[PDB]
Amino acid sequence: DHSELLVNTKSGKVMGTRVPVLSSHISAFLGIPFAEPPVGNMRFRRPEPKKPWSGVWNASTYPNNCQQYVDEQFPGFSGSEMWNPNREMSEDCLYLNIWVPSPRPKSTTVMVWIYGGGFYSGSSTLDVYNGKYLAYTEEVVLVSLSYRVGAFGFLALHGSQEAPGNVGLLDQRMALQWVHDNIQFFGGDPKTVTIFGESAGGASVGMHILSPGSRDLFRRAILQSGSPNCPWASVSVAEGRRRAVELGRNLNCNLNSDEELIHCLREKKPQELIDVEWNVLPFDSIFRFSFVPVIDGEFFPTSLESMLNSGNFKKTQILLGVNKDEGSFFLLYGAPGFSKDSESKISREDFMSGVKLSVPHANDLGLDAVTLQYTDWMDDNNGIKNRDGLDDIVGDHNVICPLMHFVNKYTKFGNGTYLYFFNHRASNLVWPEWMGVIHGYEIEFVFGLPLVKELNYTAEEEALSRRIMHYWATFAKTGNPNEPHSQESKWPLFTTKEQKFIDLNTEPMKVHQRLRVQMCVFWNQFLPKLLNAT
Amino acid sequence: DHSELLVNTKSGKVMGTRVPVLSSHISAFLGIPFAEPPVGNMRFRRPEPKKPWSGVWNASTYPNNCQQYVDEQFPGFSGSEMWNPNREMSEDCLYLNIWVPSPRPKSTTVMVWIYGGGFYSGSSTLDVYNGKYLAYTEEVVLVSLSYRVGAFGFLALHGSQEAPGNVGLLDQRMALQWVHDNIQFFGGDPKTVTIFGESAGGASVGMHILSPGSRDLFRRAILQSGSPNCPWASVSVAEGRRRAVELGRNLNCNLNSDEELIHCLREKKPQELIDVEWNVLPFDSIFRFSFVPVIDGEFFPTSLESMLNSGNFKKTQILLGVNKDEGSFFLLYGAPGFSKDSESKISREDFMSGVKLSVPHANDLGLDAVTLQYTDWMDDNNGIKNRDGLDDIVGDHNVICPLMHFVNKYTKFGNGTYLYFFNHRASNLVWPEWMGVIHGYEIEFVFGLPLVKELNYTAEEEALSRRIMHYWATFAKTGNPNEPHSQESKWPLFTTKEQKFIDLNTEPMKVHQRLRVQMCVFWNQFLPKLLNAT
Ligand SMILES: *[C@@H]1O[C@H](CO)[C@@H](O[C@@H]2O[C@H](CO)[C@@H](O)[C@H](O)[C@H]2NC(C)=O)[C@H](O)[C@H]1NC(C)=O
Ligand SMILES: *[C@@H]1O[C@H](CO)[C@@H](O[C@@H]2O[C@H](CO)[C@@H](O)[C@H](O)[C@H]2NC(C)=O)[C@H](O)[C@H]1NC(C)=O
Ligand SMILES: *[C@@H]1O[C@H](CO)[C@@H](O[C@@H]2O[C@H](CO)[C@@H](O)[C@H](O)[C@H]2NC(C)=O)[C@H](O)[C@H]1NC(C)=O
Ligand SMILES: *[C@@H]1O[C@H](CO)[C@@H](O[C@@H]2O[C@H](CO)[C@@H](O)[C@H](O)[C@H]2NC(C)=O)[C@H](O)[C@H]1NC(C)=O
Ligand SMILES: *[C@@H]1O[C@H](CO)[C@@H](O)[C@H](O)[C@H]1NC(C)=O
Ligand SMILES: *[C@@H]1O[C@H](CO)[C@@H](O)[C@H](O)[C@H]1NC(C)=O
Repeated sequence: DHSELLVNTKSGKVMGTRVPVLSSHISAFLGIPFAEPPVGNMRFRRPEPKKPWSGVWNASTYPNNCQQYVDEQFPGFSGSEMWNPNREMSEDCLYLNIWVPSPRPKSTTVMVWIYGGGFYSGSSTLDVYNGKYLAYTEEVVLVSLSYRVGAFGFLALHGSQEAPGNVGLLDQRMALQWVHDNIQFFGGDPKTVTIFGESAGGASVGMHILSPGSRDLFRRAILQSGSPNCPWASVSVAEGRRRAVELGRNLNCNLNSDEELIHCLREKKPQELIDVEWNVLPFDSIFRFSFVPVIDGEFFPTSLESMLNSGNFKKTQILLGVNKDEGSFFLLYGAPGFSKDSESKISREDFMSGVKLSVPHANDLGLDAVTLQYTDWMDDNNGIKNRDGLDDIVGDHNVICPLMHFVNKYTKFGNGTYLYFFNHRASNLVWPEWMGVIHGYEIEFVFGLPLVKELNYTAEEEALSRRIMHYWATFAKTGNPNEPHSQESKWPLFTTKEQKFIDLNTEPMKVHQRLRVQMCVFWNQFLPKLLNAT
Repeated sequence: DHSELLVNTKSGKVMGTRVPVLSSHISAFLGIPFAEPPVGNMRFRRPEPKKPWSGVWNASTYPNNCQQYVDEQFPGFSGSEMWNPNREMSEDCLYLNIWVPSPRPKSTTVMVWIYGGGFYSGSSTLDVYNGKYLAYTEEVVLVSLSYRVGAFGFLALHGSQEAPGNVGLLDQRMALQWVHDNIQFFGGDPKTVTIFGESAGGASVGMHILSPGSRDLFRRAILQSGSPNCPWASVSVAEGRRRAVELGRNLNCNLNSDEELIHCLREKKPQELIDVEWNVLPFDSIFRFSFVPVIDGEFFPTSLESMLNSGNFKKTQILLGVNKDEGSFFLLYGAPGFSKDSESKISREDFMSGVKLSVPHANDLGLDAVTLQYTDWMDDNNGIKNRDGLDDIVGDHNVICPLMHFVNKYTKFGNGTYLYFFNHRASNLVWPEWMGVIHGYEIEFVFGLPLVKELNYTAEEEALSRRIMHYWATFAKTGNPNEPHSQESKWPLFTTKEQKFIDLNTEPMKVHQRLRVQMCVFWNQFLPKLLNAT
């Protein structure tokens, strides 16, 4: 006992590993367990704290990834595979990873990354999530947590103690509880913890901001291209229950009682559930996953919207934003006429089915309303305009406008909001041009991959990435992304009245106001009133 | 018998008068009667052909103007008074005026002007309608007709033979019948007659294009800032009847039967009806007149829309268009916050009541839909943007979009359509700047007033006016406003597929396509579907 890679925690001793980083080295503790393996009769159950172990836990290699659907649309294509599980998949997947500056800090800023993946996929071990560039460059202790996705993490039979719903959010919470209790031994300050995540991870961050049972475990938050109120991020208990039985219906399950259904589902091998999980969503849409958080009355006391209206949430500072072309990925994967290798010019016909796919809960009138809002009537048959119009529709409706709604509601009660719009397309992007500044592609800059030359980024991209990493880290440490007395351009606070935000790219910073207001007033105010009335 | 000012017609002989024009002279026959005086028991009745007279009818001075509301909002202001009656008003007002080139033509092009005035006002004798500049410059026989307006011309008790409705349209028709029968003696060609009018006059022209009983009396048509389908231009028989009894209710009338009501109304002096006529419209709106054409099953066989859809109308060539700021006059006179001498910056509050006033038949959802379509959300509190947005709303909804609807329907079955957008603001306009290119102000150029120097127009304005007068006259004569083999820029035909139109101003001609499509798809397609659904 006593060496830089050896850390003693309230759960037992762990042994890290030295890792190289930009010509220096840091410590890494990978695969530390924070919960009991959720296997056997534990499948679908709330997680349990990991029982302490004696001896030294070997924390030198990445853990297994949770059972999930694996994307095979482009076998060999790095653009899609960099998001697939890079470790063996297993239900025994509740571990976290920590990158620690060398020599070990005494009490420094802590950042906990929550991965995205639409609540049905995701891994903490992905190369784009490697925490070392950030820990090393910003001197922050970097944590990577994990959580059950799909049915494993979200099957919901409300009322049952065996499959209550939201267990994957509870998994995250448990990891946050562990960091709270032990990050000090790794030299991290448990009083200055910032949770950040992208897409479902950004939504998760917001759900922890809302949930009373989570608010006390962290200090501040960063949300990237995701909000807890996103339309794809949560369902009612009635709906969860319906999907859970439909899932049992696909696996030839006895459906007479929750106990019967649950018993059957715990019997199936993981892959059996994954093979049929896309058959349960009851309507056709851009998004085809069924298992997500439920508004249960516990993790979420009431509707997300009423909580937002009344200020029922953690008041603190937040930093959040979106990418310019949030919708392109979803279209590529779920809308007809979009392909990876063509320019995907869209027939006015494929355009109409595209909007239906995008606003599945709309009636005809609402479908017309969306169509009119996004159509250039002077040139309604332009295939590129139809393609980009659909890109905007999907991005606005599912990511950007829900986030602008969240930010405007939050700012009214919060203690400081910083908003960004990332619109720099990476020079080395392997995805087609028509996709633009793609959902997910700001992550590589948040994690500093552009500082690794072999990755072929440009010099200005390495500069953008350092500016970004420093904004994230300065904000996590102080609640402001700006250097006190620096002489760099200032990222202003987003306020209720001015609603300022900054672009995030390679050119001189520029401040703007009311990010996509024209479209978001339509999605957040008009369209809903239209559908409630009609 | 035999002299240039003496003309013998099937109704008797008439004696004209020589009139000076741009340093030359022409003949003018003013105040020729085409119907019996619609007085006494004839009030509200269909007109009767004028009984032939013996002797010579003195046609040297302007006739009386029909009984109408007189605008007194700006006593002394020439801008409003140039539209008021300039002759004594009288129920005995069914006369027409003819300007004839000297020496008398043998068989030349004839143009018949139908005045506008919202179906409650208007005179054929106005100085802006003086036919001499056009007759002289284009060698056309120019006719000016007249017709009863207000209750006198439109009180409608459908089913009654005493007050059937549309008598003012019948008045026009009778004048067209007279021109058809006698214009040859004045040297005009009855085979080449073009009816043209502005605002209610443009609507009238279109109603004659629709009405079977009128189609045979003319060859082609020009419509200026008015369409028969304008929302202010017609009512149902049920509604006409309701307004007629409400009118009787304001004059203490026995309301037990049509005969009783009608008897009472024929008893009142003209001014008694005019004094209370603005009290009958049942809702608050920008427009406050109640007496207009009725869809009666006779003059109009069926709904204007079904007639348009099925091609039930005269197939021929049409020339029509709008002014850029069709809505400013209506706002000045009927919306709060608009004044002749201020810039009329509009409070976001005065903006909301403005839209309600403008789309009186809309529910809340429809009111929101209009508001969203015209609001710049980046700068929603800009008083000039609110002022101009309202200008557009009123102009689009009441003049421009109804006309684009008419033109697109007509062109499908017609034999040639020419479309214009007049956007030149007269250099000498006496109305405030905020009003822009005002509804009604293209008339002075159609009638060639800019050729009279003392009127203080610029040299290019005299040029624009000659180009316009020549387009109107060439089109009336041939059905094409262009000179066969000229080398001037070509005004293209408006076709179903390309929808081309030209700007009409002092700069080199410019061709555009789909005049205000973005807004008109909203007013002609979306808003209606929205209100039918909700
Ligand atoms: C965030 O919260 C802090 C403290 O709750 C705010 O600072 C206080 O500001 C008020 C009025 O400006 C003063 O009366 C207090 O003395 C301040 N307290 C401290 C510790 O400075 C701060 O303004 C809030 N920031 C935002 C952006 O809402
Ligand atoms: C950085 O750019 C180089 C230059 O093209 C990439 O190298 C090519 O990679 C493909 C696939 O591995 C090979 O078929 C070619 O032979 C390589 N060409 C050269 C000139 O080396 C390299 O893959 C890029 N780096 C990364 C991490 O993508
Ligand atoms: C207007 O109508 C005329 C005649 O009804 C059209 O001219 C005819 O065009 C067709 C096909 O182009 C020919 O078969 C006939 O020989 C033509 N008749 C004459 C007298 O030329 C004319 O094309 C129509 N114009 C528009 C714009 O619809
Ligand atoms: C053309 O412009 C002249 C120049 O201002 C106008 O003349 C003025 O008219 C007002 C009202 O009649 C008088 O009070 C001024 O004394 C006139 N000034 C001059 C210098 O003559 C004239 O009215 C305009 N013509 C028309 C038809 O409006
Ligand atoms: C930890 O695991 C790695 C690889 O599995 C191995 O090389 C190393 O020796 C292990 N250390 C201990 C103390 O077991
Ligand atoms: C016609 O009327 C005008 C004015 O009313 C008069 O000067 C003229 O002499 C009249 N002519 C005849 C023949 O009555």
